[PDB]
Amino acid sequence: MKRTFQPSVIKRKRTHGFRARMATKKGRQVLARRRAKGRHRLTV
Amino acid sequence: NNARLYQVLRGPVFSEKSQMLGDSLGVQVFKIDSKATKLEVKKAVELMFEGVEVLKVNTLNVKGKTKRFGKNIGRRNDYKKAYVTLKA
Amino acid sequence: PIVKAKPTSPGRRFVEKVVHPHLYKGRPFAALLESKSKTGGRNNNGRITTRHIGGGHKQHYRIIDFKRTKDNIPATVERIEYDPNRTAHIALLKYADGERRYIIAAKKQAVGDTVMSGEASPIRPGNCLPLKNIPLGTVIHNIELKIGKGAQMARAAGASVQLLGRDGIYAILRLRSGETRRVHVNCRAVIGEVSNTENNLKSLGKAGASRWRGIRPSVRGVAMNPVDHPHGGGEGRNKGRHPTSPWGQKSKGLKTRHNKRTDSMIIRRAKK
RNA sequence: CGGAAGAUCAAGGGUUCCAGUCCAACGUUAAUCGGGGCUGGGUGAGUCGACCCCUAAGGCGAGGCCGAAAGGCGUAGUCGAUGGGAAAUUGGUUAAUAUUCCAAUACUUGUUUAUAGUGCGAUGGAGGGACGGAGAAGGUUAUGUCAGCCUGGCGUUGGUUGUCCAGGUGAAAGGAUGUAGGCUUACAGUUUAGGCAAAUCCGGACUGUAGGCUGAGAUCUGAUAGCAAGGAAGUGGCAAAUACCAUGCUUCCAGGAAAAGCUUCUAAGGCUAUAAACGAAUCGUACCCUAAACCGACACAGGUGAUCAGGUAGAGAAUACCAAGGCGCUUGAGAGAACUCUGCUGAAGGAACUAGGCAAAAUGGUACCGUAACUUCGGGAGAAGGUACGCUGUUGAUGGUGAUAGGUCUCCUUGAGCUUUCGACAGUCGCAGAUACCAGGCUGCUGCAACUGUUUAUUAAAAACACAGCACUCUGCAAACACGAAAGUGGACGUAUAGGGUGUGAUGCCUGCCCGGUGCUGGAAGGUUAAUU
Repeated sequence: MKRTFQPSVIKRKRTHGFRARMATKKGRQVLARRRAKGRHRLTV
Repeated sequence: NNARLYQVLRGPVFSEKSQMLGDSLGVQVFKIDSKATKLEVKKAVELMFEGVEVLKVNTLNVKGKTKRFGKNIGRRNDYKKAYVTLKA
Repeated sequence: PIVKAKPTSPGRRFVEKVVHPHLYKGRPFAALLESKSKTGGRNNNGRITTRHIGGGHKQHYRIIDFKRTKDNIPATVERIEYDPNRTAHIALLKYADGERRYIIAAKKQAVGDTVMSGEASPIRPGNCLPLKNIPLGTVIHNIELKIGKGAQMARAAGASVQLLGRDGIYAILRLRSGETRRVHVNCRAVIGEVSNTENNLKSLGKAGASRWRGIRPSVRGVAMNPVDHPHGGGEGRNKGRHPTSPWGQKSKGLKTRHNKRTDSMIIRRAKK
């Protein structure tokens, strides 16, 4: 049957990407948290 | 400038497609700089192989293959190659 | 007038359509047109603030000249058109200088006759006059409330207002709501009753016809659960409470009028 | 298998593509094989797509508004495709790319130079772009089929040099042309309460004078292309799309994007023809894509948008069998117990089964005849129920196309060949002719809900919800009401024939009594009554 993921690159980069994170104060806190944990993947 | 055309051509391509094209249509296949345009390839070839005139440049980017080694997953460089047709 | 559909289908058995053979069959005057996209009854917060709004046909906005300030330049009625944005018909006006406008078509307004705006204008359907140059007792529509703002009251299909009298700088009007009100005598009104008087005589016939107009279905409060509506709950059918809105506001007589600044402009209301 | 299990994409993936090599692990078995390991290779564009120009919803938003802070909103603008905007087709070629390479023949749009003429210029004005549902009659082509022609064949078994058999064989875009259709008065002059200024442009008002635009297709050219056995053919009939004419036409109401490119006009302050030479960057292009490569933990019976659409039957994109093409679904070998699953047949009986005809069996097509209660006059209804149906010969009528003649993409008459649709008569075979696949079971009484619809994704599809219709009530516009802290919004660029809330729920006949209680509405004489003082 139809499953939950249903990928789309435009939608992925527009809802989770680097610019979408950087465009809000809370997304920048997401990025700061990821950098402090040391993740090799910042954003989708 | 002239110090940019020296770095445009990175090396000839030695393969069966290359050899067939050189034998049949007299076209040269080069590995070129990843940021090089068709006009710079024209100028570079005509500059560095004196006495030849370029007819057409066809270029393409080819992605590098993901080749593992030991416990790692690496990948080869991307690169750009040009097909250069010459006035015979 | 009204025409009944033959009961060829159960969805056609109760269709009573308003039919006007004299309305323009062509397209509206494109210069007086604007794009207009649906809201779904959602505001700038994206929340539904007006329920039961959704879908329907695409429609352009026709720019209606509610103000009528091209005074003392006669206009001829080029055509009478259907307007998807309102219940009334709209008359395309062609002024002596060639400028075209849309106005609300009066009931007794046809193609070819000339309308006038200003103070020295005949008392004929379609003419726009300040309320002080309008004799008492004539039927008017498109009433201004502020001077120069444009017509606000009596604009729907079949609308009419009775000009009862004058008590100084105010004109006394009887509205279709049964409310006697005063309006500044320098405000304007248009002579005649608004066209399409058999609007409320029509019958949609089926649910799809209501959907075509952008009206989504309406779920009764007693058909819900108590977490949704004050009327929700109950084993079987039950009301249990005084009627209220989904926000707890009584719906059976409770008056909801706050405006203390406009209170002195209202003479009285009718009790039936 | 073949409206795919074939082919082209998009999305998504990312090398899975091709070759060589290897078989440990992976592959539900083995594997010499592989979408596995390893090593090489492979994606070529002015015309395809993106980028680019333009904008929709919706974002962000100099200033501005609002808000303890954080922030929220919003104007000018600036982004944002799923939409608008320039242009190529046939053939060949690789192991793997091809509208990209090669060949042939095209097209679009620029820069520079030169020759002439010469008022050019916009983010602004006006045009244009530019648009809905349904339906119908045509004209076509793609395509098919037969023929013609070319090349081979004389058949393991009666016959097969013929009215025989098989295979092959039809070049596009473009340029001319201007057809079937569709639309449609044209010009000149004067003047101007308009198009925010201006206008020679549009709009308006006056006066005389009397085929054009678009357009499928066919035709000509393109065109001595390419294509097999080793050097061949290559043009006629008929049928025919859901594609094209057609963004047409006709109708209807629920009344049908925007902006730019483009054509014109001017405002503040180069352009038009002729060519000649020279350009058209960058990014994608492999491969899967009804899937073993995407989403489902798997090489998972699920899901995944669009495009193409051969033959014989057939109404058909159903169905059956085939073509092109692609596959045999990654354990096999036996045996032929019980029992389980999936099917087929069944004496006599025929619902006795069971909670219940659940399941099964049965019906099933076309034409014609015939068809009850009741009804809102539409229906019910395909009610019910009957008859015919294959093939062969003869024969009547008839639609289309139209060679040949008689009187220039033309018209009129005759009409060969091909083809369509209805009959009649006579015969003939079988148990059976709608012979397979395919393909309504029907009826009587009664409860409920008017009906089409919607719903508990994953045990409930209903009598539940919705519904058109009805009523009550609120709401005079900065409306009531809703979101929000507010600014700002929706309601609505609506205006009481409107909008909100509530109940009820087509329609027919209708809807009695009670205002004590609790609400709601009106009133204020009296009693009580806050901060405050």
